Amino acid sequence: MPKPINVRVTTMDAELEFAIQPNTTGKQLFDQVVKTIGLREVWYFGLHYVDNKGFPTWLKLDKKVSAQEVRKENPLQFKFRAKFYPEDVAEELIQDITQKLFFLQVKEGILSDEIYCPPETAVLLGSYAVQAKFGDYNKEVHKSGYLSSERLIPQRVMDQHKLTRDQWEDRIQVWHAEHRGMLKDNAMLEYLKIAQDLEMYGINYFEIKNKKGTDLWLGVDALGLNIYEKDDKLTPKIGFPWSEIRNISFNDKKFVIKPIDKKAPDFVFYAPRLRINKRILQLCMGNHELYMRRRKPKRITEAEKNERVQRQLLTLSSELSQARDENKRTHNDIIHNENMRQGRDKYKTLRQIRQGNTKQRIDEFEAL
Repeated sequence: MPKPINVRVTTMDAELEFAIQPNTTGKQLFDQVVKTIGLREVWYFGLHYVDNKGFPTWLKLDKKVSAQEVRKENPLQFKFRAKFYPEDVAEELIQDITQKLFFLQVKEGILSDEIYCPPETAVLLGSYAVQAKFGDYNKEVHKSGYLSSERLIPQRVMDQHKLTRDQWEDRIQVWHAEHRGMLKDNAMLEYLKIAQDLEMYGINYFEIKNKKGTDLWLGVDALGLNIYEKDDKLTPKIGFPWSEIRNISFNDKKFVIKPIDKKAPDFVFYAPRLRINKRILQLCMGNHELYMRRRKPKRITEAEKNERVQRQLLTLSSELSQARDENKRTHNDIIHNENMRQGRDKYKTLRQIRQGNTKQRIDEFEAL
């Protein structure tokens, strides 16, 4: 008789465990997961794991699980996570559950400093996260030390100020108090609205080279493709929006991006590993497809569209500058600050780097 396969899948805040048959496909597994947690916006998510060669991988849904070399272990371990991000969370996300999972996943990336976040923004987000978890601030309940166990802000942010842990608690509490009245769902959504303007938000980075062999980063996201210089992941230098892209493919380390303008030249770049190249290609195709479905079935920051959030950031900057230990800032801080000095934000930069012809942009790519 067919022996059942034990599988364990974790979401950002839940653990699921069930048995599947040897002939179970990824789709069958996937559907069981989403059905259990009540999630229907399935297009964003996937089952992530690490195969028996130590490689991070997304499960194929049209393919039996016991055929994709998942580690021979009991149970099989999967992580249910977002593989794709909406273009604008405020316009797209529908379900509380979907919002929450995005919120948790993005927050994890901020707190671990995988996603760069400037001090004031980090503090504010942390205060929205507190609201999301504890609800309304209550002096009777949330006495001094109620945040002591919390991972509130990135460690980098603490290092560059003259505040102690105890003092950071105080700071966040104050802003927690400002959010009084905000429902937890709305807290999480506001968290995402702010986070999505971050330079590194929603971006997968990959090491690539141009013709002459310059080490560069490729950035793949919901908006299009970005090119970065090797030491600056915050500021893309060249951009191609999905709207200018017709087709993505690769062959032996050579990527070829075909244009919608048949008169334009192909965008061509190089990437070393085959395993990595596969995931690059999936991320491009998936993001490209979602982009199209939104359009045929000038972005501004949250701060600029939400005067209340704008005032909060500004007030934060005021409170913090007096505690700022400037010779303790990191490389990304310094980069972010120069960008700000130049009057840049995520969307102004994207418009800037998308200027000119395809040929023109392809040429400066090679010149890098």
